[PDB]
Amino acid sequence: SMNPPPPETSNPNKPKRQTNQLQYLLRVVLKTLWKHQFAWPFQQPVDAVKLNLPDYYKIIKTPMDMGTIKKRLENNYYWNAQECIQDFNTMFTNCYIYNKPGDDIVLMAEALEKLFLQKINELPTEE
Ligand SMILES: O=c1cc(N2CCOCC2)oc2c(-c3ccccc3)cccc12
Repeated sequence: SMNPPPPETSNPNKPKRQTNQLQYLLRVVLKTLWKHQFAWPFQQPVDAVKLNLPDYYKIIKTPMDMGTIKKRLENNYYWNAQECIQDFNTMFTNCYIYNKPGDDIVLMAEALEKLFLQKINELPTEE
């Protein structure tokens, strides 16, 4: 069994921009989610080999996790906040697609998403 390569986190051809919104996404949003008691499964890509989930990457074709998001924020991969917000949403929706309502991992994702949306409500206006 094999895992796919992780999502891209470095590309010198992709234009980059540091914005106050992206800085908030790293300093407030990512940091707040990372320390939550339910963050740990989401801090790195799903290792479907070690978890014995051989169909995972047959169902989830846009993998995303907060370890990748952290790297993208810390390595200035993004042009805008919407790209980063989309990554968080991809992570949550993957979990809801692959698993059943009320499953433990779904409850964990939902707790993180509730917190994420609360933080997004305070996203600062662009400079
Ligand atoms: O969608 C997912 C399904 C699961 N699975 C299926 C249910 O049993 C446990 C493994 O695991 C996930 C994990 C994870 C769970 C436990 C340990 C490490 C990572 C992290 C992110 C998403 C998923």
